[PDB]
Amino acid sequence: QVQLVQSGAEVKKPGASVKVSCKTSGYTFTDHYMYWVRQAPGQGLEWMGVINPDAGSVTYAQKFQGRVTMTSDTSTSTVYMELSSLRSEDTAVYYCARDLFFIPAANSFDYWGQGTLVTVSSTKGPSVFPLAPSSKSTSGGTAALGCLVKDYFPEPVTVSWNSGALTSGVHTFPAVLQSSGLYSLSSVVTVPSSSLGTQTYICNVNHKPSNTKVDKKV
Amino acid sequence: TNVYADSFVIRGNEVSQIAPGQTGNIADYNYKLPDDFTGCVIAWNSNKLDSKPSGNYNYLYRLFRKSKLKPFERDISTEIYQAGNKPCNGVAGSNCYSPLQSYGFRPTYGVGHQPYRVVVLSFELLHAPATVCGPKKSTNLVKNKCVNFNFNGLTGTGVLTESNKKFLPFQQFGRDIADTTDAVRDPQTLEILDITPCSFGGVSVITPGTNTSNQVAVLYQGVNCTEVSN
Amino acid sequence: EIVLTQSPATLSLSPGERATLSCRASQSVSSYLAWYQQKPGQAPRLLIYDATNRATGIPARFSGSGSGTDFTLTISSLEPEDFAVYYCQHRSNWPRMFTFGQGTKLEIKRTVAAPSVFIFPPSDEQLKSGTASVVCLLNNFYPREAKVQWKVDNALQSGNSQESVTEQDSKDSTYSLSSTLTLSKADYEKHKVYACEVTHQGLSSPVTKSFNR
Amino acid sequence: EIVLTQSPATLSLSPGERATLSCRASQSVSSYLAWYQQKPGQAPRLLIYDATNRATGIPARFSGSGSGTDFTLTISSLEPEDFAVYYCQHRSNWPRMFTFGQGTKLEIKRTVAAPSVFIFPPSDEQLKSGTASVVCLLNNFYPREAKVQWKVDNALQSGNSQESVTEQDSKDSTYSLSSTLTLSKADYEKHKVYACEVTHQGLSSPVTKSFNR
Amino acid sequence: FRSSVLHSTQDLFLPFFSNVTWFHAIHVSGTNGTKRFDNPVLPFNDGVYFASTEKSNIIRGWIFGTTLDSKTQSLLIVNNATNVVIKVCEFQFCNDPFLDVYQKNNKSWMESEFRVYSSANNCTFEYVSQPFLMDLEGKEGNFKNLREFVFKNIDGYFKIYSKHTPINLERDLPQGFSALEPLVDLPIGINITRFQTLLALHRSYLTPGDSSSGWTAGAAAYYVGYLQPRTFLLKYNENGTITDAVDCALDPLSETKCTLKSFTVEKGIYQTSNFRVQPTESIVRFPNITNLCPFHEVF
Repeated sequence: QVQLVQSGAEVKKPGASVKVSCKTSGYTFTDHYMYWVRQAPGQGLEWMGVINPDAGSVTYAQKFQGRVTMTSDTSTSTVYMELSSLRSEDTAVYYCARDLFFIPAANSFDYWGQGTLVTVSSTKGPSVFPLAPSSKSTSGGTAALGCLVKDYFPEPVTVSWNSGALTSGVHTFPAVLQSSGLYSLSSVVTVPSSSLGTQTYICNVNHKPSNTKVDKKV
Repeated sequence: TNVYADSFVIRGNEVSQIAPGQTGNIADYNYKLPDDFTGCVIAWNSNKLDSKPSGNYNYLYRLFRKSKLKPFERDISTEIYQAGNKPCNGVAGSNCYSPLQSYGFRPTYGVGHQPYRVVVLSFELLHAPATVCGPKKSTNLVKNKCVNFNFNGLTGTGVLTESNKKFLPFQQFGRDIADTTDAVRDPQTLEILDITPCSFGGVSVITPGTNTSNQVAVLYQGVNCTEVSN
Repeated sequence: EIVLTQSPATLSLSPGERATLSCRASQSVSSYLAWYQQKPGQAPRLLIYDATNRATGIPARFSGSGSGTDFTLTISSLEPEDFAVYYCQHRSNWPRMFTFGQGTKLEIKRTVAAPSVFIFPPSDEQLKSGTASVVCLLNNFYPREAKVQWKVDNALQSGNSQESVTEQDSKDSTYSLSSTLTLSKADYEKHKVYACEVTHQGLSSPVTKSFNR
Repeated sequence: EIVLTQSPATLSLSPGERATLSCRASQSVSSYLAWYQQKPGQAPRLLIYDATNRATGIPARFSGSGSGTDFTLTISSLEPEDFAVYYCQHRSNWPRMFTFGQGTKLEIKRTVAAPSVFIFPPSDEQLKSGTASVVCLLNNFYPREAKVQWKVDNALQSGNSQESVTEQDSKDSTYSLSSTLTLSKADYEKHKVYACEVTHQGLSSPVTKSFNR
Repeated sequence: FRSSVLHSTQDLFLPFFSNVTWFHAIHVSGTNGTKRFDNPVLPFNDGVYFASTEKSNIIRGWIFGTTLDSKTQSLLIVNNATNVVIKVCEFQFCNDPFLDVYQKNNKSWMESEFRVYSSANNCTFEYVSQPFLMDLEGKEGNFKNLREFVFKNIDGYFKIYSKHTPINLERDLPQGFSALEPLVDLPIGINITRFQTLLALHRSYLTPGDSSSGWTAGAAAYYVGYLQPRTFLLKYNENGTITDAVDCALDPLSETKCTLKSFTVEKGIYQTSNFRVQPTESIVRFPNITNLCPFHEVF
């Protein structure tokens, strides 16, 4: 089965170059063209661009027009993409898409990869802070308990309650980019007011890039 | 940047079937040209080379296919075609048909069944530099006339003529004791050509006096009466 | 380049009916058009290519048509796995300048529900560092259309509040919104009253929750 | 300059035995070395100069020796007035760049003593000023090696705790440690549980003292 | 092309009547006597004037380079029987002065026996030329060839010159003018500072040449001449070739021929240059010393 394997996460610094590969499989990498498209969080596909598996006959986009290079390699059947001088607006998820036609023609994109979260900012150690409601915040016989994590740029955290035992009513909000350049989100869970004080609720925060595990009790 | 040349021999009545936007029996289940084909349909008659007084078991048409073929698709498989509800895991039965058949091109057949060699020049129009060379083109050779010469970088003008001088086969240009190009070498024919300055001079108006008359005569100093009445 | 623009940009329908999303252009793209489908959490898939025929691995419910400068997708029956974002792309022959549009989100038409308004004071551990963040919770409501108002001592505040909206849940087709007003420790200790005003379509009157420090 | 580095940096012995503290270097300082002695509360005194002879006003118990790039002090018998910090200094001839090291503290070893864990809640008078200080007392224990953990509602605290360690007492040869958690007024009313975890070598299990507001 | 002109130019020419570093790296002895094979590493500056004399194969290789240990691009100009092996590939440079071995002229082995190949690495450019630079099969019988190679390095392209001239039986170095036309002008990017040569015996061994003009095993004629910037007045013949030249800086008569722009100077006095004495010493440590210290009464 034709499956395009790509890289995972990769961080860089403003004024550098990131090397992201996307290896092909299933089909012979000699007749099908490939395209490298960018998908921004909340936005859509922005730039086009094709790479020739046979020779270096490529065609970059009009927005970049020079600050991007797409090489070819027939040895391991793997493409490359090196964006130069990454700015604060290039942080997105890059994809590798194939085509239904052969070398001469090109209609659309059918076979896609998996994505590569390329972000440009310095990382920092996270910090967990609980969110407990006031005594007058009990409306409708229900209470919401949450935890506000901060000081973490990457967002791989899956905030589970009671080591995953509590899943009903759990809402994980997307991360919001603060003014300091660090993302932060909240994860609240709706529990009845009769369970307050009797059941222990602990929010589990795990950040793989920083290897930080903090168990915060509400 | 790179032109893909695809050659194939087809029947004599399907010369126009391989065209952008055409549903043919050999244009749908075979090499198909899409609606963006920016090449040509250059073809010729081959009733003398590919003709042979035999059964002609060398060419085929590849009609039996399960689905439509993509443009620029080359199917190398030789699996047995299955029409419907009749799987043939061994030999082809009554409902199963082989995807190949002899293309009999008899020499006695007229126009329509002759072997025609058709080659399409698929021009890949990817916006990319023209590999290694772009212009590099030469024209013909005009001599015995003051014209602008651009022989391998040398610019200027003059009357290009023929010189009886044998240059050594490593020297291209040619000068004199005045640092002036007086002889060049044709980069095409490898012959020795003499570049002479364009004919110029000075116009002198002979006037016998306006008080006497007004008829005047002009003198072109340094002209043989050939480069422009008595 | 041909600026592909989508007029509706929000197709809120019910599962089972038919959908018609339009993506018009300027140049003659009757034979130059592609349709994709990007689901949240994975890579976009090819829905309909060439705008005249059906793609591979696509069910019979997806039917595309159109010619000239006005195109639309004719879905037979909506399914829970069909709610995603669709795009449009033209294929120019000579100039390879393949552009896209903005995307149309396919929503689910549930019953009108009132947003559960909750307010949370800043925690002590956050005040230990000198920062204060008041969290206002908005869950179980329609797609995001209401705006959150922050009133501190009867004074409207703006620019220091951040909102986070989740995706549409597959269980009850509801949304979640959390407004976080980031303030300093001195500015928090200077003021006493902090209110969160919620004005939603499902609410007949603006619900304002406040607390005393 | 020659970075004078000391490997042990902590000479914990008993009064009466012999001591050997080393201070090595890189350049040939066999004849260029000085030894000092800094007592807490006064000025450092000259112990041994030139590293080959004895200084003036120095008892016979202090004996220095060494040559090449490895030097050490050979104390005959330790006395209660000898427990101090020693340093090393080389005397370069041409470049006047006299540097020093880090210092080695000489402490007494009495016995394995368990630290007395005590916790003090903030008084009501301090809460009126807007601040709250929770003091965790650690007295009668070995030289400072344990770290203090603050658990507020079973949540580990870090960065907001300050520790103060006294000098070695001349009466019982014990130390004292006080951890003061600086909090605010609103930071004490919301939270209820405040615990101080003490994990010391003399304790078989971490002793945690907590109180309810 | 110039015809019957007295042209003067400034370029890295070889000065007339100079000291050519001849290294007679011959290895031959009829009584099995111990002999040495010379192979000095000479510095390459402003060019070289490699001009050897062989019969079938004595010197085959003009490997240039600064430090041939691990940080120098190869410049092999080996011209064997198959083709030219000009290559600028960077690799582990060898220190062997001999290609394979001086003996073993049997044709049962490889045509060149590339034993200097230690390990190939990433290359930069290659040039395979069909016309070989050494064209001689020994069909004369007793006469050798006289080739000369002016290998100069410029900031742009690398120039190579060569010319074949009869070197029939003589007594001393051939005193005769010979113009050198360029053959290849391949680009170069490595700034070479030293030079090395290769010597080996080809597999095409002829009959035993007991005479002096026969077996040329112990007959190396490795010459080297350093170039320098100097003006040269060139006279072109009616066929476009150079018949003779002057040095313009060797003798006072040469400077008169150079200034008057003619190889024939008439009887008379001619002003050529201007004499000027250069300062020998240099006064420094400015005057007006300060006062003198009271060093007295102490001594």
